[PDB]
Amino acid sequence: TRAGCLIGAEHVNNSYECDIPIGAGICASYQTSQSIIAYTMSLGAENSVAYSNNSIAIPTNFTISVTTEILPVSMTKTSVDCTMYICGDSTECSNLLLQYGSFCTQLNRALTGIAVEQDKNTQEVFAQVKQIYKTPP
Amino acid sequence: KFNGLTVLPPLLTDEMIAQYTSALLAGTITSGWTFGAGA
Amino acid sequence: DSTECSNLLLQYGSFCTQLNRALTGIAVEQDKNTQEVFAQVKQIYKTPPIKDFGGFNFSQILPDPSKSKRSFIEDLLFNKVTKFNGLTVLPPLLTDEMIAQYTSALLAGTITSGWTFGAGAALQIPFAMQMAYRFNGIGVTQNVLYENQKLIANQFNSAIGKIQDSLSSTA
Amino acid sequence: LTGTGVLTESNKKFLPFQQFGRDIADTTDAVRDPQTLEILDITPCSFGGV
Amino acid sequence: SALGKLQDVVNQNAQALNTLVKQLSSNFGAISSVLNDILSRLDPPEAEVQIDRLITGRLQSLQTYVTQQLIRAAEIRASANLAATKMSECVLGQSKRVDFCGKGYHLMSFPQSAPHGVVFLHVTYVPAQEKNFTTAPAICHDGKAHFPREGVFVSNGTHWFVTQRNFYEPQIITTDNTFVSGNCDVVIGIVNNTVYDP
Amino acid sequence: QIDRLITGRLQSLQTYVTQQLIRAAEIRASANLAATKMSECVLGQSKRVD
Ligand SMILES: *[C@@H]1O[C@H](CO)[C@@H](O)[C@H](O)[C@H]1NC(C)=O
Repeated sequence: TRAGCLIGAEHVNNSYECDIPIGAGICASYQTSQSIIAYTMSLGAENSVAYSNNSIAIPTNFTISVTTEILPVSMTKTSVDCTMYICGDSTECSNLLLQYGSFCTQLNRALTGIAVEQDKNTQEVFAQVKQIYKTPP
Repeated sequence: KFNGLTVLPPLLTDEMIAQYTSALLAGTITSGWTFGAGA
Repeated sequence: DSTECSNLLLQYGSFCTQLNRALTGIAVEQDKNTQEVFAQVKQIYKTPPIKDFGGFNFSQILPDPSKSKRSFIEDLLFNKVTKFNGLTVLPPLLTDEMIAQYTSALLAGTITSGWTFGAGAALQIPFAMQMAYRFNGIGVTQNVLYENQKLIANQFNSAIGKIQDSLSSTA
Repeated sequence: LTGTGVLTESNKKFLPFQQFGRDIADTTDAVRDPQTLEILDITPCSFGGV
Repeated sequence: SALGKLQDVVNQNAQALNTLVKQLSSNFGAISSVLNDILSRLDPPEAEVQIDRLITGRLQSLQTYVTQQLIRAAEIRASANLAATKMSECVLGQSKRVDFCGKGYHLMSFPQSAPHGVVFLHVTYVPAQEKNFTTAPAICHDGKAHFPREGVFVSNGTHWFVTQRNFYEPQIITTDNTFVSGNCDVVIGIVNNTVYDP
Repeated sequence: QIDRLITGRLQSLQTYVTQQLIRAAEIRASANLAATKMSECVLGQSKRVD
């Protein structure tokens, strides 16, 4: 292929929707006794709209679809003890580490910044209503 | 979780989140959009 | 190619796995980006052979079969833009011909069906009337267009020509 | 093996020859008492912010 | 497999934590990955070197972890701003931004909570089944042109009607559905007909 | 000597990978913007000024 050396798959002349992407337009799929085929994916059923200069198409009926959309809003608030992480309960290590300065403290400050930004995120997304309404019985 | 690896709890608990979303849904159902512009 | 070096490096842990995983995340997100930008049309529409568009001339942007089935301005753009150590460069999943097919589909849809082809099934409608709707959307009654159709055609054509010149001349 | 913890009588069932127990992140969590064969847990004694 | 986004966030954080922990069991070029063990085996002069190596290694791993977390938190904040915008413009009101609130004309939406994230139900309206009518931009009645007020002129080959753009519902062409202008001369493709008058 | 060379090359590699992470975040921002602009500006007519 134009991607590499494919080993173990038949080469079809057809073209179907891409099931497993490979690269450079090649897609492989498990089909009919069956085996693995590698084709050049097709982009969809071509279609020629019956255009003219005086013909218009108007709908007559309608459908009420209901789609879904999922969004992430917040990570998990993690904190990391500087000392107990690197050399938990080893005085020699603490006294050696003191020579590197404020690096660990800096990292702690960063992780607290993140841990507060999370609650700000959730607060901003949900708490947009002033009162707490209630449906009628 | 054993080496200073603490996992703090979230300030808003799932019950309060559910209450928030029930409020928005009841508002939209009974009042349209007007509840986002005022009363 | 140094076994001693590899065996020494093994003492540092999973750094290789970490870096490889990061770069693989990036390498897949790229194709996800291109997929999300272009692959928004369900079918692959096609313009009719005749070109009765109230007097407008789209030959400068519609494809021509005489090549890389790209268009003129796509050509101007593609021309105005000009290993031993694991440095592999993966190939992009969508090749330029398929990108060109996507954009030709969107363009033919916009020309022959207005916005309706983005809300469901494409419904054809004469271009002059489509521009009438587009006008009436910005608070200018239709009769202005219907009375000034040829002048608007000439202005649009001349503007397309100026775009060709600007791109072909400065880069 | 060494280490600091709070040893408590467990209910895990080792094999007759096993000695340790480990977690998904490969940390010791249960030790068989080499004198009286009772399997103890290991809980790292409490720390935390103020 | 619809909740891949949230499941992915959880998995990413779990793997980051597990890599951070398993970095504790590496030697970084020292003798043994345990501190107390070297503290017993070696005297302070050499315990200093072994320690210093372990400290350099663990500190580098920790900085790498914190940078990964900073970047991923910036991305999550981007997605959170997007969710806030979508709830404020798509629930608390009806929007006219195409495909911003689900494929089709937008009617309303309802939110639903979910562990670390939100889930919208975009209620949309989709036109269904069409007919090939014959049209014309305007009509001549008395030499003067007649354009439709809010609609479009269709014709089933036999008669003419004015109908709204999105739902075939033909109406007789009164002098109220339309408004007059100019004459027959200038518009292209006009058709003779009779506009009734109430 | 090796250990020195390894430390150096590893640090350089991490620096490169961090540069790439940041630049890819920026390009993904611009790609989301392009997707929004195509969906609202081609597939329909917009009224958002400029
Ligand atoms: C539409 O095209 C046909 C093709 O010959 C032509 O006869 C007719 O006059 C055209 N109609 C308009 C309104 O331009």
